[PDB]
Amino acid sequence: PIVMVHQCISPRTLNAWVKVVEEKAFSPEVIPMFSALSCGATPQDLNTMLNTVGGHQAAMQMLKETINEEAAEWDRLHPPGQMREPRGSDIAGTTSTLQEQIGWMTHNPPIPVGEIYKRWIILGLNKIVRMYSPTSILDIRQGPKEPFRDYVDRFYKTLRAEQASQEVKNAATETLLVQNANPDCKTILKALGPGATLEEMMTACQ
Amino acid sequence: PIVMVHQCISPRTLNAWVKVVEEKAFSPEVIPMFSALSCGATPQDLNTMLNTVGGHQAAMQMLKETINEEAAEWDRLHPAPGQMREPRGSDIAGTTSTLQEQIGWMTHNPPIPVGEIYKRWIILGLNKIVRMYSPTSILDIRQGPKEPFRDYVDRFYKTLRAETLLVQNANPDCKTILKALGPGATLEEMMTACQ
Amino acid sequence: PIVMVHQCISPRTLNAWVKVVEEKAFSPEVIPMFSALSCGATPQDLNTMLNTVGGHQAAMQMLKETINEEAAEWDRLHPPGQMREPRGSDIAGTTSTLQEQIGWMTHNPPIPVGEIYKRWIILGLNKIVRMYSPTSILDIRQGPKEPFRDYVDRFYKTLRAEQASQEVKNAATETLLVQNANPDCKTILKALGPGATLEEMMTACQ
Amino acid sequence: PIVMVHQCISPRTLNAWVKVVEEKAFSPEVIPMFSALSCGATPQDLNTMLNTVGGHQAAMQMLKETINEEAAEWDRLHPAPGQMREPRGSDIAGTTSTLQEQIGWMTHNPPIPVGEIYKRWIILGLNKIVRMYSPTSILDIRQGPKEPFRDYVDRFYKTLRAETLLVQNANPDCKTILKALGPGATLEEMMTACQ
Amino acid sequence: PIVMVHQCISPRTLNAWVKVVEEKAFSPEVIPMFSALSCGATPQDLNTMLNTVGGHQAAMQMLKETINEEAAEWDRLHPAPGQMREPRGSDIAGTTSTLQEQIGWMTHNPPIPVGEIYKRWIILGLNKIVRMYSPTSILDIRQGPKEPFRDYVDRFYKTLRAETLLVQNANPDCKTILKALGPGATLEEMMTACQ
Amino acid sequence: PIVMVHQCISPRTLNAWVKVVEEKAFSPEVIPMFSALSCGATPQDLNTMLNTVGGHQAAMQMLKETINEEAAEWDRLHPPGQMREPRGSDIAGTTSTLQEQIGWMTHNPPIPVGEIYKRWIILGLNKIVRMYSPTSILDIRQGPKEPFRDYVDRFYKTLRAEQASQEVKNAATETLLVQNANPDCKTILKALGPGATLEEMMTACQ
Ligand SMILES: CC(C)(C#Cc1ccc(-c2ccc(Cl)c3c(NS(C)(=O)=O)nn(CC(F)(F)F)c23)c([C@H](Cc2cc(F)cc(F)c2)NC(=O)Cn2nc(C(F)(F)F)c3c2C(F)(F)[C@@H]2C[C@H]32)n1)S(C)(=O)=O
Ligand SMILES: CC(C)(C#Cc1ccc(-c2ccc(Cl)c3c(NS(C)(=O)=O)nn(CC(F)(F)F)c23)c([C@H](Cc2cc(F)cc(F)c2)NC(=O)Cn2nc(C(F)(F)F)c3c2C(F)(F)[C@@H]2C[C@H]32)n1)S(C)(=O)=O
Ligand SMILES: CC(C)(C#Cc1ccc(-c2ccc(Cl)c3c(NS(C)(=O)=O)nn(CC(F)(F)F)c23)c([C@H](Cc2cc(F)cc(F)c2)NC(=O)Cn2nc(C(F)(F)F)c3c2C(F)(F)[C@@H]2C[C@H]32)n1)S(C)(=O)=O
Ligand SMILES: CC(C)(C#Cc1ccc(-c2ccc(Cl)c3c(NS(C)(=O)=O)nn(CC(F)(F)F)c23)c([C@H](Cc2cc(F)cc(F)c2)NC(=O)Cn2nc(C(F)(F)F)c3c2C(F)(F)[C@@H]2C[C@H]32)n1)S(C)(=O)=O
Ligand SMILES: CC(C)(C#Cc1ccc(-c2ccc(Cl)c3c(NS(C)(=O)=O)nn(CC(F)(F)F)c23)c([C@H](Cc2cc(F)cc(F)c2)NC(=O)Cn2nc(C(F)(F)F)c3c2C(F)(F)[C@@H]2C[C@H]32)n1)S(C)(=O)=O
Ligand SMILES: CC(C)(C#Cc1ccc(-c2ccc(Cl)c3c(NS(C)(=O)=O)nn(CC(F)(F)F)c23)c([C@H](Cc2cc(F)cc(F)c2)NC(=O)Cn2nc(C(F)(F)F)c3c2C(F)(F)[C@@H]2C[C@H]32)n1)S(C)(=O)=O
Repeated sequence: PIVMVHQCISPRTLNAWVKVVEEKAFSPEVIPMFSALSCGATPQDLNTMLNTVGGHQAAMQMLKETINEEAAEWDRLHPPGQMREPRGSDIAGTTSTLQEQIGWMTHNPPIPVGEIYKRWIILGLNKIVRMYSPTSILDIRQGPKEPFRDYVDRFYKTLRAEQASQEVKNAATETLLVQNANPDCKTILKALGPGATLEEMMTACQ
Repeated sequence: PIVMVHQCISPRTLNAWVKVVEEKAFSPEVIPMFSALSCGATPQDLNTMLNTVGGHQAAMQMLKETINEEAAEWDRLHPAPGQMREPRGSDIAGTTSTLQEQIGWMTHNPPIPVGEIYKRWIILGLNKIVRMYSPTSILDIRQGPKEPFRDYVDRFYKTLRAETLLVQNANPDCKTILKALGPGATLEEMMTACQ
Repeated sequence: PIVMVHQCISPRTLNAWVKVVEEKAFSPEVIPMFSALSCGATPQDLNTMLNTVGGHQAAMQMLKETINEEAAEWDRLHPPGQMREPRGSDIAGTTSTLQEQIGWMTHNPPIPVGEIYKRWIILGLNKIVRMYSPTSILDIRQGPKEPFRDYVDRFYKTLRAEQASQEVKNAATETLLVQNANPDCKTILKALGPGATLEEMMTACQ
Repeated sequence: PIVMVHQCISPRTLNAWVKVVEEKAFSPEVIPMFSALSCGATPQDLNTMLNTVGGHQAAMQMLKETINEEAAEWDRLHPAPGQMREPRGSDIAGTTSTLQEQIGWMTHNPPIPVGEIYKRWIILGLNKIVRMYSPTSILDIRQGPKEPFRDYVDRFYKTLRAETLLVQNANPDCKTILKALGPGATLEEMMTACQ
Repeated sequence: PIVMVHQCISPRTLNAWVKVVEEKAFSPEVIPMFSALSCGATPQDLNTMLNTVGGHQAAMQMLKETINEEAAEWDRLHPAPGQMREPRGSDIAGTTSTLQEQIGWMTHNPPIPVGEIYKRWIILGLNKIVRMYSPTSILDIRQGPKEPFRDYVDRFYKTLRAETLLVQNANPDCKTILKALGPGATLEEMMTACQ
Repeated sequence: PIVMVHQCISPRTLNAWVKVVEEKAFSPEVIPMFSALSCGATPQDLNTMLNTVGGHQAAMQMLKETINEEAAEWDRLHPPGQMREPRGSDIAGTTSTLQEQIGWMTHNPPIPVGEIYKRWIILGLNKIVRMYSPTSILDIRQGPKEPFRDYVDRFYKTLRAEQASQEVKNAATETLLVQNANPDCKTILKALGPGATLEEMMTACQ
């Protein structure tokens, strides 16, 4: 990473990333973990992290195709001894050296190729998280003997993995959460009506 | 975090927070653990920690609604090129502010401590979650007839933690001993007397 | 902690304290562990450590009442832009900010509120260690088939948890150790008489 | 390593490399792990890491023979008191050079990066080892009749990693779905279609 | 410890010492572990490490009595506002000295190294404990008739560690081989001969 | 160690050495582990590391006799307020203080007593690795149903533990490897003839 001087990847940062994917796969928390463990990363560090992912090579190829899509858009938007202009392949670290990546990231002003690449990767990880969610939000309904908290847990766990704006996800919640509570809770919830906080809803259905 | 220069979140700090929620859920010790592990945190760091919470998404939405309540109050109380702008509640929560803006606010002279402000909102929300997930009222904590007094007091204050009654809820044999001490006994004296 | 500048609690120091209490409860070694892990701690750090204690809330309330006792004694002894005088509640961190605690601890000369509070806590932990010792020293007697070393181990393990001066504890040893050895060892021990070292006693009864 | 001053190898860096070979042998992720854990390494550090590999001594001799091939090519391309001498291939590999000579080359103005050069030779050898120890050809990766498409693609690119065909090797039901998409489908579209 | 400025004891240094006593008790390797983990330690640090020893309180009282013996000898050999006072044995052991006094002695020009002095007393006591807890005399270590020579030598020097005889205590078949070598054989020659 | 100022042994370096010997004993990888974990070590650090070795006291006495041999050779070759000349016992740290060892190692120019001692120890460890190898190279022969890679693994594992020059070990390989392959592979190997790489041999016998 760049901390401005270049620094070696630490073994613990690398191991922390491998362990996250091993234990959580592509649960939504992989994205905050990747962003935090990739703080300051060069494109070379980013490629190291992705290359250490064990298995899940279908998702990694999907990630690659997302990167190629974003690099093509970068090239569309941005066609001796001096700083080169980075193309998409440079940002992805396929056609650029570490020395060039350091030069871009530490220049005044910088071309933050590490942050640009990280954005493309996170977009790819968002797609993977959506693709690998085992549930769809229309199928989350409160069981007749499921505590309301357990149902809300399942609801937002599913909604968390979908790829959409926060405002879009909130519309889905207003459309489905109370409506798919079980009969006894749904009537209590509708009696409270809109504007009830989730805290108030959970107290009323406990 | 900011320690003023910005530093990356530490991998151990990150893992420590995930592990605490994994192992203890929302027992009351999650609050001091969060406060200690979020020392110096930016709003981006704070959203990172909260986003790494596995499961418990009902609690996390409740936390989100507490943050929005506090952000709305911030906006009620606090409604140029190259100059520093005034943070809204959404800026403090990190939904409409960049990391550079957060660093700028947090390191300014004088600082707008958006990380500390957001952390206060989060801890208020965590307090609500700890209360919500406590399974028992203090009224229902009563010493069993064969329960050692120390175990009963352990359950009592563990329950109070998440929220004269100690004497009233003791079992008949110990209540008689405790009443004979007279009011004003220390807990150590009560525990010695009913040992 | 203060190391003079303030520094964040480290996750490992915090975890080390939680693990000590988890594994040892209120064995006497909790006190050296707490003192070492709380080196440089502010009252806020000290409250963080105590608040992370899992369970044992009876002891924690007893600790609280010891702190309130000491703070009341501090207040009895010690009734723009300048340094405030700390009351007992300030030292315990209930009515003081971290900024004020840093100010006291780094002042020239300092009001060492962290060390003062730590003293009150350790006094409280000493009480808890005494209260939670499962044995009393009068009940430690060498079995007819217990090796002398095992008996001495049990004797000093019990004496270690009692709350008393070192000179008082040494008086109890002179009163009880040889006297409560089993018949065969007690005669050998008395034959050596006083002034024998524990090394010499253990050789003579092995 | 050199970070320019020479530093001792870290015990965690050392253990991390031993553990990776212990747990994953020569799966393809050994290459990025070696490259990351050998950041800044001298040839002495690199020989230390390789000498700590437990077992797999056939692979290690193959690595040795790759290094000698590259060293011979270096000598083909690049054949005074107190002055700095020109490194041979054996000097870059650390068989005939001292640590002080390696430090001198690596820190000179301009530097002869013997650590980076040796690391390139080693990674070329590790690439050969990864290929040799892959048990399967991509031609033999075909979707089972009850195999979910995602599991098949997982095996496919895991196999390719160590080395239109994806469509041809899919099972009849999915191949029909994939052909109906027309050429040019993204992998995400193929995976959605055969989900 | 002092590294000169005073530093807090490290949590890992602390845990490393507790773990060593937990796992190996008072096998001889406890001595080098204590010496290494007490590098730079003040008398307060040294009392902290010793106070964290779990169990083994008979050994710890023996250690205490050794310290008092050495402290009495110190007082036999070495019997003003703002000035530095002369440390007694109790000051070196940390029973009558403050941390600031210990820091003052240890960092003075020239220093009174009370931490190193106390550490020598402690190691003398630990040596006594290692001897006391060794269960066997070297006279009772003899090679079994089916015991490989290497295992016997392992037991032999492990026993000597805690405290011609090697030849005399070997079994008849190996003793004959060793006598035929003649005196002056290295241990490697003896081990090769009786392999 | 010396990093030029003296520094305490780190607990993790020490634990890493103890764990290596615990898990690997005197497999050949003990030597690179010892050399890396002893980087910068004083003779006192080196004695600390060797003294923490659990068990294996026969090898440790053999190591001691190797050190005494090398120290005797050093003494043969190298018979107020100024720097003392180190004898072999000084280099081994038996008759020298840490202060003297620091003085030698940090002098201008240095007497690198830490590196000298480390050389003697590694020579001793080489002997121990050879002595404790459970196989001899003449006994490594490819089974009739052993994959060629498994046989080569066993061959070089055995050869790795022998104490000899690399050129000597390579002569043993040319003398024995193909010659002790099983009949079917040996004929394929001889058909390729000399100059075949091990990669080519392993492909031809797979
Ligand atoms: C080891 C080291 C020295 C290095 C490097 C290194 C250098 C560059 C690149 C790279 C980066 C971005 C793109 Cl977009 C492409 C590209 N896009 S392209 C031109 O259209 O094919 N190609 N490349 C290879 C390049 F540059 F060589 F051309 C890349 C990689 C990627 C990093 C990566 C890993 C990952 F998991 C997911 C990603 F999105 C990106 N790793 C690979 O690609 C390895 N891989 N191999 C194959 C296959 F076998 F099928 F072919 C497959 C992968 C895969 F990606 F995992 C995915 C399953 C398919 N690593 S290091 C620094 O890590 O120590
Ligand atoms: C990954 C990364 C790059 C980032 C970021 C990032 C950026 C901003 C915000 C955020 C912060 C504060 C508020 Cl108040 C809102 C808000 N309030 S609002 C406008 O009224 O909806 N919205 N946001 C999203 C924003 F900004 F996009 F709008 C936020 C988040 C939160 C952080 C957070 C996590 C948490 F657990 C509890 C919290 F209180 C806050 N995370 C999410 O919200 C994710 N999430 N998604 C849903 C879903 F919609 F599915 F139901 C749900 C959550 C949930 F919160 F967990 C809860 C279960 C419901 N993260 S990073 C820095 O972590 O690396
Ligand atoms: C989370 C965070 C932000 C903070 C803080 C924070 C701030 C202040 C204080 C505090 C400190 C000292 C005293 Cl004397 C009192 C006091 N004495 S009093 C006026 O006479 O009641 N009160 N306080 C609360 C105050 F200040 F709010 F008033 C305190 C605490 C204590 C710290 C503490 C924990 C502990 F284990 C043992 C201690 F001796 C002290 N924690 C609590 O008290 C929590 N607790 N709650 C209850 C109960 F539910 F029964 F009520 C019970 C406890 C308990 F102590 F554990 C014990 C079982 C009984 N923590 S942080 C920095 O940790 O991240
Ligand atoms: C311990 C320490 C102080 C050191 C050093 C040290 C110094 C130099 C070298 C070395 C480096 C490069 C080449 Cl190309 C040759 C070479 N090529 S050659 C002239 O044509 O034979 N020889 N050397 C030995 C040299 F220099 F002595 F000549 C080397 C090694 C290698 C490092 C290495 C390990 C590895 F796994 C794979 C590698 F590619 C390189 N280690 C060995 O070779 C050990 N080894 N032994 C044999 C045996 F002979 F038994 F079959 C075998 C190996 C083996 F390689 F593992 C492989 C299975 C065969 N280590 S340290 C710094 O680690 O602390
Ligand atoms: C907690 C903390 C704040 C502190 C401190 C603190 C301060 C001073 C001392 C101390 C040091 C040296 C000597 Cl010579 C004597 C002494 N010699 S004497 C006058 O002749 O009695 N006395 N002391 C106590 C003093 F100073 F108070 F007087 C000491 C101790 C010792 C440290 C120690 C532990 C150990 F294991 C072995 C040692 F050799 C020394 N610990 C104790 O003695 C505790 N202990 N208690 C008893 C009991 F009485 F129950 F039998 C027993 C012990 C025991 F030693 F373990 C042994 C089994 C017997 N610790 S901290 C810095 O650790 O955070
Ligand atoms: C604890 C501490 C403060 C210290 C120190 C300390 C100081 C010096 C020395 C030492 C160093 C080198 C030589 Cl050559 C001799 C020597 N050679 S000699 C004159 O011809 O006998 N003697 N010494 C002891 C000296 F100096 F005291 F004389 C040494 C040792 C050795 C270090 C060592 C350990 C090891 F494993 C292997 C080694 F090659 C060297 N440790 C011992 O020798 C302990 N030991 N004891 C016996 C026995 F019981 F049989 F006797 C046996 C050993 C043994 F070596 F393990 C081997 C099984 C036989 N340690 S510390 C810094 O570690 O914290």
